[PDB]
Amino acid sequence: MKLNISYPVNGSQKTFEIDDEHRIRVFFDKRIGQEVDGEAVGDEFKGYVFKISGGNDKQ
Amino acid sequence: SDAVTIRTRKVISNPLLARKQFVVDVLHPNRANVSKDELREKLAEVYKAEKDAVSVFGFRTQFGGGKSVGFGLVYNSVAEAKKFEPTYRLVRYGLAEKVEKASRQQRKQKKNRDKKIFGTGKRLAKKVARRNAD
Amino acid sequence: ARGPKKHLKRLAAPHHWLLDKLSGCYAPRPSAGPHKLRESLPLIVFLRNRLKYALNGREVKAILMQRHVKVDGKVRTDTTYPAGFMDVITLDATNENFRLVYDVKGRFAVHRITDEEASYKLGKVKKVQLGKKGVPYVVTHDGRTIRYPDPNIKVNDTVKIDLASGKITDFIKFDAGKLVYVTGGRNLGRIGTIVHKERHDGGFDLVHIKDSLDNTFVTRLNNVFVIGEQGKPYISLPKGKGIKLSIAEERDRRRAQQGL
RNA sequence: GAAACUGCGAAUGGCUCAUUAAAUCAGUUAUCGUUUAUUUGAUAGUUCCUUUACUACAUGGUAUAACUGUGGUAAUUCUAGA
RNA sequence: AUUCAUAAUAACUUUUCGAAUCGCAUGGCCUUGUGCUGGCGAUGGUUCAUUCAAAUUUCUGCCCUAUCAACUUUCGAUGGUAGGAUAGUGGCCUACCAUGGUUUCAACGGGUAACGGGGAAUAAGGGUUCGAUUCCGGAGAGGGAGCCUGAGAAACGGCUACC
Repeated sequence: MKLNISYPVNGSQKTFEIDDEHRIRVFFDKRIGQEVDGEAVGDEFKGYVFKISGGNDKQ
Repeated sequence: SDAVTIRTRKVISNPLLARKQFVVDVLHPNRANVSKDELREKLAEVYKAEKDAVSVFGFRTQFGGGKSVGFGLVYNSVAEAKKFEPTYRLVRYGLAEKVEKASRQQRKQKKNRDKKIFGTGKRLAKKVARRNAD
Repeated sequence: ARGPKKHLKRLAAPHHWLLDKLSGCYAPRPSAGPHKLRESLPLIVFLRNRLKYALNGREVKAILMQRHVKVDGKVRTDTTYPAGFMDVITLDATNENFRLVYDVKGRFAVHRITDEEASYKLGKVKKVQLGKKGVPYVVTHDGRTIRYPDPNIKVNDTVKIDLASGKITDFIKFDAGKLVYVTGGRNLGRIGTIVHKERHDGGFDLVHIKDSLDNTFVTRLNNVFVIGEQGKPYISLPKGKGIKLSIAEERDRRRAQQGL
């Protein structure tokens, strides 16, 4: 699953591939603008506050 | 032997285009016709011009030969003649060279391909590069 | 047709332009302006077909956009600007002035004039009304609006415009016994004097006009323009002085010139 | 001087004659029954956030293309986020 | 010929407009300021007028057919009043009311291998036949309908839906 992630106070952006769909469910059933918790998102995302901003489906 | 004997008729001075315009009738018995370059150099000494401010075109030969009727322009200077002459006539006289250009269909197809691109196209060039790379 | 038309086909242009049939499909369509398009002469038609100063449209445009030509004191770089009846066009180079008036055959003749009379023009009063703030104004035939007119000025009167400052100089009343000029119909180009005007309530007042050679005709009020008094006009007239010589009369004179 | 915003144009032109028989159209009228970009000529000294905001007129601020960079889809003059 | 143009009084208003725009040359003056005053453009803008138009509109004039004689009107047909809608008049639409309107001087219906006209062919005269087609007017953009933008489109080298 691709993750186009941006840090905008310094204008940086990068893509992740976060597999193991049994833990991606923090994003599931969540709309644009809602807040997820990065603790379950990954081990390196300790204390990050990710806001949903968009995305592209298959096709 | 030749007896080109150029005659000039219907001369108006037109300083609006800063030129003189006239019909030119050539009597060339025992000859096919007279070249436009020869007309230009003849009218050059007729009007004390520089031979590049003189332009001629038209020049229909009458039936049976011996006489031809055409059009002539004598401008006041070379650059001023350059500003008002058509590009094809300037190329005809060598004062200008024809520009390099593809055919009209080629230009139209290029423009239609240009319509299908928004922006410069460098963004999409690198995006399609990184996609078709795998 | 979903909006206004922008092209004028050849054979649908007014016949007095004398455009030749075979040179193309289109005539210069006059733009919107001071005169109705049926009663206008495009500057391109005047400068190319009348004066032969230009050979084609591109040279017409090159003349116009360099401001060598000015109409009513203004440049008008537009190729098809609708010049019209009695308008004075100044071409400062060559020091030439023209008044655009029809010859007696119903087509605009090239009328050479001096500078002093190139300085002014005449306007036929088309309307008299009270504007905003109760200010009267007159409307001329060329769409000019002149505020504060003389109260004696009425409809179908004539005014003289200074043409450098569009201000009223003097007027002429529409009355019996005064030289007029027919500006439409088959009497276009005729010059004569009012005999009498017939009323005909409900439309199209008629006027009876007598020529210099005592030739009498009648015409609609809409097409009658006052230019001055008998034998003293405010406009120089072109060759012929609006007489309408008959066919055999033109024949014997034209042989007098050429065929002897 | 590419790209893009703004403005204008894209309702012209060209093609065709399917429909259509008081319809279209023609000549002749009317608008004292209306809309009218454009051209042209005129035309606007009167404005205290649309009053305790006399807290700039020597001149207000916000928000976006193009662009930079990270991307999706086989594919469209598709476009997402920063 | 106007309850016209105007002009006045009283108020009203998701308060419209009444220049925060640009190029070139940049002079003249007094008050030792980078002060005052400066041209010619350009674009824009409210009403009026003009112009290019559009919309509606008066009268008169269309081929064949009765093996089409009655048609229209409950579902607007004809007219009235009021309102709504429109740029505006108007059954354009709505409510109420009246029973009207067309027709053997051919209504209505049917057919057209009918777009209309300027015109074309032939023709002593009178006529007959043709006119999809170089100009003018109309209509359409596979068939219908709807609509955004815009001064102007029910647009199709615009969009939306159905077939």
